[PDB]
Amino acid sequence: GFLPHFQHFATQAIHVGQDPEQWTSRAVVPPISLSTTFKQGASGFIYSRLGNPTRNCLEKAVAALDGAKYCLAFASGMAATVTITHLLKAGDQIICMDDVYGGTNAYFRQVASEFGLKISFVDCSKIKLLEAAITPETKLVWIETPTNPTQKVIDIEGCAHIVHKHGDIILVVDNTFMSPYFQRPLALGADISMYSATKYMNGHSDVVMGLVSVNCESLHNRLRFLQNSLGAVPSPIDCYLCNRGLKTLHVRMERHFKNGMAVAQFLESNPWVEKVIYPGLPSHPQHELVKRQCTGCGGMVTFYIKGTLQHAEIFLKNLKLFTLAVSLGGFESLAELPASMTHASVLKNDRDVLGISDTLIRLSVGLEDEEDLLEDLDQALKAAHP
Amino acid sequence: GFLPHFQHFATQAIHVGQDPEQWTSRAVVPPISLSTTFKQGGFIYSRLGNPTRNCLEKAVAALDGAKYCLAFASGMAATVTITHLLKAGDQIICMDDVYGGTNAYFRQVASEFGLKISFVDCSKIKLLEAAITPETKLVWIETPTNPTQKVIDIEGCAHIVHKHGDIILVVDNTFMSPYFQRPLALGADISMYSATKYMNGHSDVVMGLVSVNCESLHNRLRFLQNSLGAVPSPIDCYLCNRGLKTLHVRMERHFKNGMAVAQFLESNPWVEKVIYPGLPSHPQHELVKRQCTGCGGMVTFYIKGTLQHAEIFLKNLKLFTLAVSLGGFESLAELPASMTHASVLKNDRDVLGISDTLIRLSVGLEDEEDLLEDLDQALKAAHP
Amino acid sequence: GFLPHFQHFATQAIHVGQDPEQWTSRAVVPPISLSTTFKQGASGFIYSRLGNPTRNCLEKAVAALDGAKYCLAFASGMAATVTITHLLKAGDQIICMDDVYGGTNAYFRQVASEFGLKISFVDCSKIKLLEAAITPETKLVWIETPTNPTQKVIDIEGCAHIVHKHGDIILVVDNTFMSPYFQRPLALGADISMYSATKYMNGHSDVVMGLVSVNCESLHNRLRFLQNSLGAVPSPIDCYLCNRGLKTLHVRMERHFKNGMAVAQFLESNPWVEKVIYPGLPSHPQHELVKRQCTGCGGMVTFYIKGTLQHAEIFLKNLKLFTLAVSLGGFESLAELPASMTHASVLKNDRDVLGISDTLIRLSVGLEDEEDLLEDLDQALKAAHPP
Amino acid sequence: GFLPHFQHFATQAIHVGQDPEQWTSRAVVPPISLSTTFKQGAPGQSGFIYSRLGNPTRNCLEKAVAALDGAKYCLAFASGMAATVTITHLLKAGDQIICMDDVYGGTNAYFRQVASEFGLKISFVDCSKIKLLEAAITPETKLVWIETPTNPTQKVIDIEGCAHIVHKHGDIILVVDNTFMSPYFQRPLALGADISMYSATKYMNGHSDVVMGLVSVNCESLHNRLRFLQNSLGAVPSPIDCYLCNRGLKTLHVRMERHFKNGMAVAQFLESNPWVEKVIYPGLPSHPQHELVKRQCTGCGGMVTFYIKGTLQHAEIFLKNLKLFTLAVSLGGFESLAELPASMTHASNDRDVLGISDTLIRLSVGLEDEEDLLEDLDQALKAAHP
Repeated sequence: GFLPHFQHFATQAIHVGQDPEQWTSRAVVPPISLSTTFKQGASGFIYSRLGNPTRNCLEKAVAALDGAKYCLAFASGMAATVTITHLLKAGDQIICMDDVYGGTNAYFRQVASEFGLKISFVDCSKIKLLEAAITPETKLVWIETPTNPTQKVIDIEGCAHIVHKHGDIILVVDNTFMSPYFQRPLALGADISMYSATKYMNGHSDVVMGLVSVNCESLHNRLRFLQNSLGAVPSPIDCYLCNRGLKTLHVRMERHFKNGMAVAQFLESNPWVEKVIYPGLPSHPQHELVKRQCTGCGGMVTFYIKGTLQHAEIFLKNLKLFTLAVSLGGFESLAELPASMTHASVLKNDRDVLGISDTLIRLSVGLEDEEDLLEDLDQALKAAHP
Repeated sequence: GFLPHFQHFATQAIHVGQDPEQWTSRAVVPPISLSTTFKQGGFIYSRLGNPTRNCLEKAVAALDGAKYCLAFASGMAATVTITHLLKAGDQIICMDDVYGGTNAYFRQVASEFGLKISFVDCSKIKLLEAAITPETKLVWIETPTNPTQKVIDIEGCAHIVHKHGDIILVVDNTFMSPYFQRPLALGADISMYSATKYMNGHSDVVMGLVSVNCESLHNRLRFLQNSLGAVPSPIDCYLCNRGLKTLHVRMERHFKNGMAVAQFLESNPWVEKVIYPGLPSHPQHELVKRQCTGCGGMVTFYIKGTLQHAEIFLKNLKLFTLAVSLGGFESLAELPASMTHASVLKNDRDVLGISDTLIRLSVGLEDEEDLLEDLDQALKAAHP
Repeated sequence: GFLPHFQHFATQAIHVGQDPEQWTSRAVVPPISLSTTFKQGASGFIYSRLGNPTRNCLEKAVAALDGAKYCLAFASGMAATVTITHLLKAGDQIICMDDVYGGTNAYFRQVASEFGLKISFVDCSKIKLLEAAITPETKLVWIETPTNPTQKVIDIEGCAHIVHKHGDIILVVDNTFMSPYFQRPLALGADISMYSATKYMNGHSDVVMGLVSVNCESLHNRLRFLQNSLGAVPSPIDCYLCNRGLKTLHVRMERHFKNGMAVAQFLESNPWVEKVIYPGLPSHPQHELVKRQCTGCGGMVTFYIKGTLQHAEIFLKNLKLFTLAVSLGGFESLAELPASMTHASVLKNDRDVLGISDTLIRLSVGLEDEEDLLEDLDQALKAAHPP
Repeated sequence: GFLPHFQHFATQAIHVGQDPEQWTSRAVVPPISLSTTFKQGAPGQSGFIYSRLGNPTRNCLEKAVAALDGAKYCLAFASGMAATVTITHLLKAGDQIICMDDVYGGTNAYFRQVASEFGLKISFVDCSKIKLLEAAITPETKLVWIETPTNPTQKVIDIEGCAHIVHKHGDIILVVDNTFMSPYFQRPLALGADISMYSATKYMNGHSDVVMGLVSVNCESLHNRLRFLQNSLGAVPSPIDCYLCNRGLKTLHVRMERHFKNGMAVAQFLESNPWVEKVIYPGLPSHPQHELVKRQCTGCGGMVTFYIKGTLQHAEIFLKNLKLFTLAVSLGGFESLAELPASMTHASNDRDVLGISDTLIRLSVGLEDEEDLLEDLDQALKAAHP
């Protein structure tokens, strides 16, 4: 019994921001407005970076999908993370989940720390290791559930409760892995629902984009100021392409759910898999939390292969359908070894504590036929452990 | 007697980065690679690097006489990335007349993170030496400035800044384009552009560009490009690279039309003053000819009268469009005190000269005849 | 109990033509090659119109989806039709299904007939009104099942059986309403599987394109010659966008089927609806033939409203989710009155024979929430027929 | 003394069809409208029906091109070829077509191998020599197709003279393929032609990234028929291509002026080169119709044709030593292209009834530096006869 699916999601995803009354042509699809400037002083558009129709339409839609009042689009998820951090000042403290996306973790420790920001990496899954790390100078808590790539799950409503009792602290949930179709962090008390739209949101492996949804007025005004002032904004063509991808987010995420579950169950009953981590599986440590907190699950399946890296690498090389590549969340199935690839930027003593061993494989389960996905995992595991 | 034109500019703009042998199809125009990811067994992730963006960066670097070039989601984004080169405790010296957003970012955002910001008239070369501090690591100048178009001796300024310590000198070369000015050849460390303006030139791309020669400076900037992620879309990269192929022939037409407009306006009885680098009446005109191969289409002038006459003039224009931004093929007109520089403080505006009658024009590529008559009829309307 | 779903459809739609090894970057998604020309004499590309990477990738993938060896992309579904007709010559005869897309009807009747082509409109569901409409001059049989908009269904294998006994005649099936996820005319004996990719194929209401899939080697060579010779070619960017929509065709069509079924069922038990025409409903005259010929059904639901033209307009003007507009097959629900809009080009006495009356309404059911779609239809019918 | 330049070309190329009042946003650049269909029957609604029938971005482009041709109407097409095919759909079974002896290979092939199979009689006539034409004109002639200058021997046809002759025989259409000159240098309609047709793929777009055709017209009935055939045959261009092509028009005037400047220098350098037998270029006085060119044109494009001395093996080793000129098909871009038509454009024994010998080389002179282009030609000819 997961959370019941969010009402009107498919309808809002297809229609919010797409009202044909906005355009003199009454086009059913909003036009791509490339114009950098607009004629004045003879609607309310001045300069593309400060706001432009195609981006605004996508922002109105993504907000609705999050159940938020406002949304801001960015040139990437990374740029969305950097813009949020600019909400602070020198002397403030940032608490970050210990297992996050490599670049998020790389940004905080190598860049944000150089500008008077203190950053502490804390296992926020564990209840009051978090409150032990909170001080009166904490201003931002950055959690990511499920985590990348070990997919630890955080009680958002509980973690929000811990966070909001210490004055003004912004809780951010990086919702990249689940999409708002499966999880609505703002409904669970978080202050900011943030996405790398590069993944599931656009869903078509052809747009680098970030998204930031928010309810609080002042938080929005400050974020909105920073969107114009820092200029890390997306192309209107990319905004159009992402809005296009959104129109199928509901049917894609449900197919990701069905294929991901099938893959996860196959891996768990397989004689050559040590362990499977999938929030939809009962064997997941927080599976009951997931069902209370989500309406389903994406196609991110993480597992440990038996043996050493020699077997992990023969497995990847023998895949004929999964593509050995970085990134996730598209229609095509991707496989990757985080020790060498996506989390190679995190140093190894932090790899051993989070669990990113050399046998940890991350799968992005795509929209191909479940038959073909299992058979290629079958054949490729038999070649690795023959 | 301007500087001689940069050799091979047209040939490099059209061919650098555009080699057909990069692609299996041997296409003469580089394809637009939208793919975010790449199959592994030298591209990893689109934000990290992708063909279409790399071809544009290679081509821009050639136009700047640079070894390296980085592309960004906007001019503003490029500035933010450049400022991320520093650390808490550093000091920044900025031109007192700078693009409003540059002004706003330094004064309202960067100062929040342990960076000291000082606004200094770098046109006067001795106020810069007084401002330079052992904690100064970045000097951000714009020449010509926006919108009063003060001109700075780039080479002389570079001598001052580089004589002691590790200090980066950045020249925002938006108003000129690398076809008319090469800050790196004059001693700047970074040649930066809002490509949204002249570089792309077609009023349909938001983009920034950063060109550099120092290899250690490039390694830090490249790290920040990937780490901060203010990256441009590959399709925008394509369109900008498409715009570049006509930069030489547009900038030449921008020069001819801008000089025509500037000369007309100065002999017009309803105009109190004209500021155009190509005019001998410009305070630094001889410096410009020593520093530049020509001039762009940016003409600013003061209309006679009050804010009322400035408005009547702007509302009677029929070819110039009342709009923000600059550097397109379309002629644009704007009142900076109400529009692009309302973010700048009022008593900073009246010391800068940005009064109620200061008008900035972005002369486009329309027929010179039509542009001159549009200005004539509109000035007559403002002063019946 | 429909035909079992075609095997490997999703896998082929996502991967065929999309092999990273084609590109020096090994990009997972093929780049968009705009270049009109290519460097020679240092690649089998000369000039964009004869062929180009982005278009070729799309043609290879569509062919896989059609179970075909070849495919040809065109600037529009209309342009595909025009190109196919150029296969003929002066003196030949064309047999066209009597209920077709308005533009197909008008091109044969107003344009092709002026160039030595004879056009006969025939009910090919009646398997001879077809047989001696065939003459020794018959070179092309053009059918479209289900028809637009009365959605009559033709036995393709049976029709193909008749057509290929009389020598060298080409049977074309406009498979727009079904897409290759639900129906494979080539597997059923047609010579050509033709599409208005503008509809379900692309599915995102932002691309005008036609597709032509074929097996016969000589037939392909003549079509490939004409694609280059007539130049009705699609833009590489449109080729890219259509290939992008193809990646979700299977999940899209499945939701179209479930929503379209629900809309059709709601309408049939509704007291203000005279008659529903939906191939998935047991009430359709060829419902059983459909389940033997197809793996499912699209979102096109046609019905008759009780009353007169006034009620049809009141209903249409009161829809708040369905958009009163032309075309079909996208993610958004559409509604339209063929007599006044899409089939106003076919003559008025030919619409009363086909049943295209002033009360006939055609729905293109999209991918919104079923609940919201049924309540829009409910509310809009009550407005036309209040208590 | 060329024709004086057309009077508002640059202004109209930039503003005609670009009016920001068309859009709710007052964007100064027209949005790209992809939408295939448009909402109908709203309160107070008369607009757009279906993208193929017409759409904003295409309409803005057609308005702009028409202004550049001095025409009342323009129609855009998927390709120059599609424009040709659409134009001949104006006829019927039994009509006759007169076509220039030397035309583009595709135009030539379409009439012989396709249009003739549908009750259309095709006669190829040297229309430069005044009176093989009315010797060819019958009461069944309905369309005369000329192309001046020709591809690639660049014969020049008196358009006004040829139009005067043709219009003496009642109902008969004169069509001029204005690809090589562009409306910047030659206006067929002001010279008496009925249709001005382009392969916009070439100079119009001028960026080698768009395949497109254009036909501009003044006569009401000719336009109405042509407009019907546009929607009926559906050989329409993408709105994105329509956008890109209109974007390209904005620099057409400064591009063609640099093409003229570089083409002239290239033609003059080649003619006084010891390894060049003959140069054909309408700008040079040595051209047979140079005086006619100045009477009907405002200048000249960058197409330079010449014969190299020796024959084949020496003709192509010149092409292999070009390192700025690219060996490739097509023309009219910012790029410099070189090509041998006997093997490439007209490899499809009319080789020397046309004069298209084995030693004929066609150059498309780009917008690179004149210095580099001549040095590339000099070096490649020094390598030609070392």
